[PDB]
Amino acid sequence: HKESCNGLYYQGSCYILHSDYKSFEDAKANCAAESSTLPNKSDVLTTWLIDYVEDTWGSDGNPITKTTSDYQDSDVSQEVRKYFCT
Amino acid sequence: HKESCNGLYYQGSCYILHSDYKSFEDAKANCAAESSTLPNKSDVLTTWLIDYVEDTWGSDGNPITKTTSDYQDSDVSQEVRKYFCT
Amino acid sequence: QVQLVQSGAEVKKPGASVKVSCKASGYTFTGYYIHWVRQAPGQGLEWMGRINPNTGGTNYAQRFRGRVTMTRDTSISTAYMELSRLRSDDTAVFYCAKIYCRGDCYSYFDYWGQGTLVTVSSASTKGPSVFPLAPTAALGCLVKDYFPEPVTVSWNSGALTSGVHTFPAVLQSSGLYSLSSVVTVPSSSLGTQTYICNVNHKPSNTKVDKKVEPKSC
Amino acid sequence: EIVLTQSPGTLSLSPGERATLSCRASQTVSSNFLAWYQRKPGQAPRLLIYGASSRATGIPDRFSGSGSGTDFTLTISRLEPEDFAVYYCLQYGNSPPPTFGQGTKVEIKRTVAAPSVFIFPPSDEQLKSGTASVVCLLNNFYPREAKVQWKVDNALQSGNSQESVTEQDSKDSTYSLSSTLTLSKADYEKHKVYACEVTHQGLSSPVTKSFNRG
Repeated sequence: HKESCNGLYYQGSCYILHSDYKSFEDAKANCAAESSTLPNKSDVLTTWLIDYVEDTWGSDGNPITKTTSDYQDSDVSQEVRKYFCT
Repeated sequence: HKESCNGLYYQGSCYILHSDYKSFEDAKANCAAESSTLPNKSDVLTTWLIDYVEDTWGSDGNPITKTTSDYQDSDVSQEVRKYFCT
Repeated sequence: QVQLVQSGAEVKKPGASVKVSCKASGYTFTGYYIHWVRQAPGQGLEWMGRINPNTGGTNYAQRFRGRVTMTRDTSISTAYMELSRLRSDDTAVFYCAKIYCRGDCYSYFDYWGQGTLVTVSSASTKGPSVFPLAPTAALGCLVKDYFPEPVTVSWNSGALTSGVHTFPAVLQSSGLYSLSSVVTVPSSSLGTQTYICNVNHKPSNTKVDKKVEPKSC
Repeated sequence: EIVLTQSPGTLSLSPGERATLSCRASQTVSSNFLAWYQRKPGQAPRLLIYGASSRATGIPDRFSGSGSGTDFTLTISRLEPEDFAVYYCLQYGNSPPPTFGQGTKVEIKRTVAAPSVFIFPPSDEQLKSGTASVVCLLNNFYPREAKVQWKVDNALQSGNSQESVTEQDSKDSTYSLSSTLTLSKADYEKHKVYACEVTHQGLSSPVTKSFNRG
């Protein structure tokens, strides 16, 4: 069930990247239309997958970054990012 | 050798991403130091991997991009990119 | 008779410099200007410039002044049109012409020579992937993701010429060419005949013999 | 800098019928220095007319030229089978630059022919590579004007198709067209029915050729 994953395979979860840039809610809807979800930041913070999900949308609306958020993130809604669906 | 592949698995070859930006010669040296090579652009041109290998180094020296370069009349080729080793 | 020739079909990557030659015969080389006309696939005939085989002087049109250089020699009796720093849209055919008037002048083009197709693309030489189009009933072969032109597609080692349609190549966003070769045959022949497409890509030296069998299931 | 605009887009007349070609100049061509060239497909341009009235040596009598000022005409009395090619008009009076026309293709006139419509699902050999290409073929039709639209679950597809057309066939003087629908395999497995709709003069009603993923 791993070669059937045309993306990033981790433990049984397949992450498909979408090169097109969408907003957070749009990305949420896009993943939902494929029966998937935005990657959880916790599940990838300490893995090798982080280098692929950098500056990509997370489930919490805030993007996925190496360091924890720099404590002054005001508005994430008005911007587009790439995303993965899993 | 697929769950031991911490990267992109295609055709039997594992592509390891290096998020740090090196020149072409440096990326070649790192891939050689990992007993790997820079990805062949042809083996991934018509696959699903382009979305990961966008703007990354190829084995021929030219980077891997979806559309063909129109002008490239700059002749310093002094650029830093991400790269994969396989 | 008058003749003008050049080794054309020169696929070149952009940034490089293509040097088209033009050997002329049948008249006095030093008596007439040699003119160059380019035909882009989308655009029309566009005059580029002229050169005197007597003096070496060059007269270029705008959009080609300083990026194009014409030279010549009287010994080999040849005129050379050179384009440097090629770009994507310069893909065009470059004809050579001897003009009717003599000297510093302009007239109608007395004689023409064979064209010179120059494809300018960063895409590298790549063999095509051939996929069946299984089945009056029609069936075909899709050759995809190859470079450069041309691929020659025959059916059954050239044994089937009635009803064959080898469409002109199309350029995809990836820079790789695609082509579809189809053919219509009677339904009676579905069972007793195997259908072979022989696709040959000379620049990649790729020979594929693909069988388009009738659909199973 | 004169622009040489050729008014006929596609001259469509049967063999032997009178071919009339209009060539208009933006400014006056001095001394009526107009030339006519015929380029057969894959060949070099041939000299046919100079002085807007004088025939080149060895050129068939049926080729004629006339006009003055900013209006020049090319006339072919008996349209020979070889006379079906592209024709350009060139100016050399106000030179440099000697400017050319955009050219007109002279096609052949036959009766209306309906296109034989076929649809090809992508093969399993392609269904391994990560991409699906569905092909729609229109065979032996005339005129060339034909609308090919793709429906995936009856939804109109935009910007995912590429079309290719042949030149006139040597035998039945018809045209043949393909539309290639190229999507990622995920899209091909995201939907079920694939329909090709053809709109042509020879069809009283558009024909839809379809299949299901099975």
